[PDB]
Amino acid sequence: MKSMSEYLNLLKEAIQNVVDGGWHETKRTGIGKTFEDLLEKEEDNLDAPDFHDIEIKTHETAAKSLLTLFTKSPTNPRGANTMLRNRYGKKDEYGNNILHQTVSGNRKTNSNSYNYDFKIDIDWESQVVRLEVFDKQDIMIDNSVYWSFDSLQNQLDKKLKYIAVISAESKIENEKKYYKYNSANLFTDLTVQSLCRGIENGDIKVDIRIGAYHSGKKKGKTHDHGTAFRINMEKLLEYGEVKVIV
Ligand SMILES: [Cl-]
Ligand SMILES: [Cl-]
Repeated sequence: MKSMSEYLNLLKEAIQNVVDGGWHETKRTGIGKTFEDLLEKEEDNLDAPDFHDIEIKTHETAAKSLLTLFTKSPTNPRGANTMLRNRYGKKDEYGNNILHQTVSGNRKTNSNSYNYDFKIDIDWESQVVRLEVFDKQDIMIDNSVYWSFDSLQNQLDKKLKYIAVISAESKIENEKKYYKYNSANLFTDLTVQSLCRGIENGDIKVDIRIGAYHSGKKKGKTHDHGTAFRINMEKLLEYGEVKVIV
């Protein structure tokens, strides 16, 4: 009756074998990198495809880490990032407008470096995530800029990777160092609904970083690698689908 992802079956097996393998010798970041080494050895033992691009951190290191889930420019309007920088941004060294601001869904921003404040609001009925813009007199002057839920879903589908948050014991025996892994929390999915709840809760941030080229034929024009959707790595265990392997 039961079915599951073939790849996930192998990855879980590999992680289960590392955890159940007791003390592992290492030449030591040490806890995570040793885990990465052992996982690499499981590819051969399982004749599995590569378990590459899985980020490995301890709970301790995860708590200090900020993960970018993906980058993505607004769905609407066309040329939104150019409007935002020119209208609401500030002049840089070179006389070109830029907008660099972290925005959340629980509070408005309050930066003294810009003449506008920002908040994310989830328009659940229209299935869009809106950027609200306020002037310093608390007037909400614009909520036209948005990301569709489908666009965000597509980013998640294309860009999400597995992550394992782990812990271990260590010891020294006969001048040699060993780690023994307690467990692994394997993050496997994040839904658009959970993403949007996380923005509302103040746990997921939207990092707008819209620059301008200073020279060349593109001088003065928008330089933007995409608005980044970011979350503390421990915090991701609140929102994601997570398998505990012990
Ligand atoms: Cl070993
Ligand atoms: Cl066990």
